[PDB]
Amino acid sequence: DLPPVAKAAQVVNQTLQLDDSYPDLDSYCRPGASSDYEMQSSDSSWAPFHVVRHHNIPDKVFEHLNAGEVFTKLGLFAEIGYAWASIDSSLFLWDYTHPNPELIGYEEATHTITAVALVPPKPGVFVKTITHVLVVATTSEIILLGVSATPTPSGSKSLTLYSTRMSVHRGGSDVSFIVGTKDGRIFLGGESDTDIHEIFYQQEERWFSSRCGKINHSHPFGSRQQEWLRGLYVDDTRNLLYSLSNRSTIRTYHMEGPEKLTKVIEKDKTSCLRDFAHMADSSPLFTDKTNIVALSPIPATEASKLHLMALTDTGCRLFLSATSSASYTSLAPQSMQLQFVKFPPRESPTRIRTLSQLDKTSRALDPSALGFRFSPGYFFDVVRKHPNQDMLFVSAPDTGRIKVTQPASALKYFEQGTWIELENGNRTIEIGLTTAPFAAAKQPLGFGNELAVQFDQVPGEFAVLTNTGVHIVRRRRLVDIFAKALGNCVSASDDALEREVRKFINQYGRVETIAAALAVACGQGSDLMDRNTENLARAAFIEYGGQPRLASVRLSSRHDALALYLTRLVRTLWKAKVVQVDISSTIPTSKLVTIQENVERLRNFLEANKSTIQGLAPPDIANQKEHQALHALQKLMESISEGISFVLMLFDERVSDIYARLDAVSQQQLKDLTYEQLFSQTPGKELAKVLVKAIVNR
Amino acid sequence: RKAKLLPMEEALLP
Repeated sequence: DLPPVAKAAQVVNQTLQLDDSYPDLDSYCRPGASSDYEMQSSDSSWAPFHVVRHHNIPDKVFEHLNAGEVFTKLGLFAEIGYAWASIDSSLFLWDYTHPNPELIGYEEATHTITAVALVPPKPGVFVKTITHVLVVATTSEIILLGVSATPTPSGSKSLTLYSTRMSVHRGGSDVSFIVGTKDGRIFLGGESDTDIHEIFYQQEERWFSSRCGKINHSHPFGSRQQEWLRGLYVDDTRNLLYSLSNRSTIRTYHMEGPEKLTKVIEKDKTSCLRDFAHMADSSPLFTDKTNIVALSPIPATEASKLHLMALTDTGCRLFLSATSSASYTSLAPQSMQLQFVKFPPRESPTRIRTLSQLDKTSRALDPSALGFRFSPGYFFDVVRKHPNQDMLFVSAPDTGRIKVTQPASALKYFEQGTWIELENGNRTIEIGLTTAPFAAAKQPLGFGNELAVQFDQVPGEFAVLTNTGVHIVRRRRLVDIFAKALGNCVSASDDALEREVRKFINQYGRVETIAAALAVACGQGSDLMDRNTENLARAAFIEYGGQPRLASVRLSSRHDALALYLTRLVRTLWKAKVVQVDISSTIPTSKLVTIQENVERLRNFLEANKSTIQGLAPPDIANQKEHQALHALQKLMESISEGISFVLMLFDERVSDIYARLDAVSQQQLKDLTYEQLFSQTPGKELAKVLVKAIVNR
Repeated sequence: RKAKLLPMEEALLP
């Protein structure tokens, strides 16, 4: 009744939903606490992160820095691969990915530079080629410069600066923190007070208004005690702005309009401590003596309730929710509460490899000087136990264990962690993301599924700026770990592989492990011996793939692995519309090519092992449906490749011309045609037969 | 080398 490709498409749809059901952050960080870690040596194949390269500071910057009379400062523009150094009233930018960079000097400023930042531009203000705005704050004024960071053949942005005539006198309040919103709004704060200012600017000059203005959103008056800021933090997904003070007070501001900023929550350390005392597990790691050293916003795409992470100097990660009083009039929250605490790990870093209650007393992250969190939870902590050498603790969610955990009430914040040592003299200054922000889905459920996006977006990379250079740290995927582990099994027994494979099964489950073997066998991870590793991966896919059984049948883990891998290769395509009407393609052509290559390499792998892989060759009811299921998947693969080739052929011509000379029903059918329908449904095949028949006649 | 600052005329439209 139902043909092969339609049967296989059913498996894809159900697999997509399974990946998009990956637990949301609120679900495994429920009210309570956790100390769950599996620590890995930094030199281990199971390390969750590792250093890939380093970039020294140019010698000319050292000449200027040691020529500093009063004040110097370093910072990162990780979004574009640039770093900067300010010396008194002079500023120098450079591309740290370049082996011998030239210094972009800017010395117009008259007074000491106190802060520098790279923010998005205000729309409809600048020429489209202006990609960013450079904000330069001195003790006398703030200066805006246009920036064009266009990519080069080498892979590092070319940076050119534009004057703007946009500037405003600073005033009496120091500026040490500058942050920008998605829409180009510029907010300022510093070490004089807790006030937050905003810089406005517009293209047109008016007789009653200048091109650039500044206002204090805090409207202070009367008696005020000493207190200033340690940082500013933006969350565009909620239109919120957070400030952290030197007294560890957390203030939340809501952008109720394009020019408004309203303080809506103020939560001091006492309030946090009161929440903490009402929790089941209190700890001497968080007291009135403890300082909060950093905040990190959590976007609404990642979690509904948990808005914010706060890091203590003892290494505790405080996760705070925020809630509005009502459900309708963005809606501003009015309350903030400490809900969940992740306590520090216990293992300390060691030169030599060392050998179930809540651990709420570890000092391993004491003192924590700097801290950063990146979605879906990558955590960097600069531990400064000694005044000369920083130690870097880096951890990630145990995505494999979180995905397999059952039932939902057993979910905990499992983590994989490691210690990265920086050499003597390296003082960490800043850590920034160099790749695109992580997102496996558009809502909390499914958002954190690292496994699903292993082959759709490169692994996250992070630039660690120190006083001596920039270190690149890269997140490692399951396939990276699996390939590395197998690389160590090349010179060992039949039982050596089985032992290493069992480690993966116990953490990730059998299907995910066999899917990783299939991926490695198909060359995934090789963008980083390699024939033997891929042959070992093939051996693991065959030997440990399981078999089909009567419970309606339960197909082998080998089959589910093939369906899982294939689904993840096309997840960006399946439910997407083929075209966007001047008609164009929803998916960029370059992305369609790589997807097709991946599908074809998978097909090539199955053909070259049609005789050795169980189920491919024809074979009692169990092995029968195993053969039918595997056959249907392979028919979907060739249909996927044909479908992609058809779309590429289509846009090589002039589709808008073809679309014009077309009937309405066929325009409408093409309007809402998805890749799924093209791959696995008759109306999609019949429509493709129309479009080709129109191209051939002209 | 002091960075060449191209003019405002190019920068902002229209």
